[PDB]
Amino acid sequence: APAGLEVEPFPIQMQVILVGTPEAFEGLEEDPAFSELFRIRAEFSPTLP
Amino acid sequence: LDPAQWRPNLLTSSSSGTPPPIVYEPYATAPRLFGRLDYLVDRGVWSTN
Repeated sequence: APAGLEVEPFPIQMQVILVGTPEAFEGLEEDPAFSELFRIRAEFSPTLP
Repeated sequence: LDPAQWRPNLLTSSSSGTPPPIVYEPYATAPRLFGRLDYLVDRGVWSTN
């Protein structure tokens, strides 16, 4: 497009809940921003008693 | 002589002194650092000013 629309960004009220295998987050946890932005880590135990 | 190519462009007004104009640009791509250059299209003729 020749002339675009300067869309002013909007406030965020959502909560993000990433879901992935431990090694998927192992490639994301090495980023220091990921630690500060996602504080709650929900562990699914691979086995139940 | 079109009065569109020969008018000053209002970039930013003075911040009335204190506080100093502080701009934080976390996403520092060239369009957001140096600004954009849009084009108006009239009868399919790409023009810029």
